[PDB]
Amino acid sequence: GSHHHHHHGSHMDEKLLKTIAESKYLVALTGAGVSAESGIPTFRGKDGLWNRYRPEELANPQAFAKDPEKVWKWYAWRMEKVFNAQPNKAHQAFAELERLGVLKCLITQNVDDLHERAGSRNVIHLHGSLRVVRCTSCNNSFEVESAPKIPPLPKCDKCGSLLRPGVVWFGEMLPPDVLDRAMREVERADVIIVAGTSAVVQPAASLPLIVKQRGGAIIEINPDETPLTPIADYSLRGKAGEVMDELVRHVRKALS
Amino acid sequence: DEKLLKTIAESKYLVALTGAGVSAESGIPTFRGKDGLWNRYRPEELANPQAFAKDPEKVWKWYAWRMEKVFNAQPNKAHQAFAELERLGVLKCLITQNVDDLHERAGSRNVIHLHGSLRVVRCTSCNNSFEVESAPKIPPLPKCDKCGSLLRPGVVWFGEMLPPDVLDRAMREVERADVIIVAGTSAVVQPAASLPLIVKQRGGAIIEINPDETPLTPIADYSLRGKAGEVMDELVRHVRKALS
Ligand SMILES: NC(=O)c1ccc[n+]([C@@H]2O[C@H](COP(=O)([O-])OP(=O)(O)OC[C@H]3O[C@@H](n4cnc5c(N)ncnc54)[C@H](O)[C@@H]3O)[C@@H](O)[C@H]2O)c1
Ligand SMILES: NC(=O)c1ccc[n+]([C@@H]2O[C@H](COP(=O)([O-])OP(=O)(O)OC[C@H]3O[C@@H](n4cnc5c(N)ncnc54)[C@H](O)[C@@H]3O)[C@@H](O)[C@H]2O)c1
Ligand SMILES: [Zn+2]
Ligand SMILES: [Zn+2]
Repeated sequence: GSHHHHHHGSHMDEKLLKTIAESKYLVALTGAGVSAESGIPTFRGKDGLWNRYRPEELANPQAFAKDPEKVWKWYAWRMEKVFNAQPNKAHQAFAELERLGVLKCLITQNVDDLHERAGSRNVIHLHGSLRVVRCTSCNNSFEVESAPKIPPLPKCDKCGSLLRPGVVWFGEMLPPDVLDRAMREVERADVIIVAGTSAVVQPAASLPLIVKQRGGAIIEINPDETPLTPIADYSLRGKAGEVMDELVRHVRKALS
Repeated sequence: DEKLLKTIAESKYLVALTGAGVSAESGIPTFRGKDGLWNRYRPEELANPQAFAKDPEKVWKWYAWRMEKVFNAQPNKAHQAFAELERLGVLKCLITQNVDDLHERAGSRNVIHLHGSLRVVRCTSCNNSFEVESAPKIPPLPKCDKCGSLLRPGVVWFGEMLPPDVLDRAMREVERADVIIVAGTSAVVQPAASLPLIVKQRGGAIIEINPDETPLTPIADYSLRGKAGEVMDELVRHVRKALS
């Protein structure tokens, strides 16, 4: 509260750089903001296509069950834009930090494939991916090179059923193995960069808490303050592209 | 022969069912009770989920060997002949028990794979599935990029259900055809051996192409004791001339 202020560093000072450079097991958690600079806007409450629905009204199993064509029209639109988008400076910076051996694992809530395309090897998709198309009925699953044309609904060539985007919607359990991996990674982390996320959607929002409780540091990068700020050792108000870019440069120099 | 040729040329909906024998002339021998590699087991003992579970390396080694041979083989005159028959609008659909890709590589468009394909590999844990261009080197067991788990050949082993939609489509083609060419199959393995019966029971004809007689022979309207390669090559030429 106003009588319970917790203060955090707000600059790229030497202590911050020292915390990242000297970390023994640094990980990252990214949200949609990390791709905003690649041409993929955060939804800010509107579906972005028809602009009459909150995203949650479409990224939902009930909604999909009720109107597969509408939900698929939305995802094919998202897919095409993501597939044609390019990794930004943030994506590249995360890949770089991993190349440098500092970043151990990147957990992302994003369903885009920009971290991979930037070169990040160790990525956990907490909420699935737009690259994956899977069956609603059997276990058939595969990756696509392009968005499907939705005049006809995509159907599984194994069981004939309706295929769906390989993402996790609200009301759906995350894949157990994926969740397990994410937990073990943060239970192992001494430092965590949390960039481009509103820090409200669970359980992703809680991952930084685990690092915190085990004595690790939290480094938040967001142009906005979030429910996580009060517990962040550092909260930097800026775009992930500019901030991560500056961050990796300095870490790069100091790491030599 | 003249009636044989006519039955084909005048068919309203001809389909085909092929087995290991239509790929023999491509350098991919039928197993004849042996694995063809160690020549120590029946193929049924390797293309088995229990065998895979018990010894993944041995089964993968067998499939890697099969893959390399398949990927480096060329479609033969039979595959080509079936592709042509489809181009002429005579062959409506080809159903194959083969896990090689020589039919579609020959150009065949409408092909149903009853038993999967060697081109397909999939994760036994996360189920991701994709196609490959080269066979794997088995010093290490093939593993999933997305989850690191053990991959397996995307074929259907004995004891596993056929993909339902695949079984469903093959049944609907046979319950629709008035003629079916059954080539290169010993007509013993089910349910593939039963597909021609459905065509017969609905009044259609069966044209068998096999250098051997099989359990299907007695119900075949025509049985051609020859290699699918030669036989089909001639057949398709006459069918093209007769329709010229
Ligand atoms: N985006 C939505 O509207 C939305 C709506 C419903 C459900 N969901 C689900 O919510 C989950 C979590 O979403 P989220 O937190 O990642 O997205 P979000 O839209 O909730 O938040 C994006 C965050 O990034 C910040 N941001 C904007 N531009 C930035 C930039 N250039 N650099 C850094 N940060 C920037 C924003 O201030 C915000 O905190 C999603 O994975 C999705 O499954 C999303
Ligand atoms: N090949 C095996 O030993 C074997 C053993 C166990 C299980 N399986 C399964 O059995 C299924 C059915 O196998 P199948 O019937 O296709 O193979 P098959 O080995 O049982 O029979 C091949 C058939 O083709 C004939 N043939 C040989 N050369 C030929 C040629 N040039 N032209 C035409 N015919 C020729 C053979 O005389 C024989 O009837 C397979 O898809 C596999 O899943 C195979
Ligand atoms: Zn399915
Ligand atoms: Zn996998």
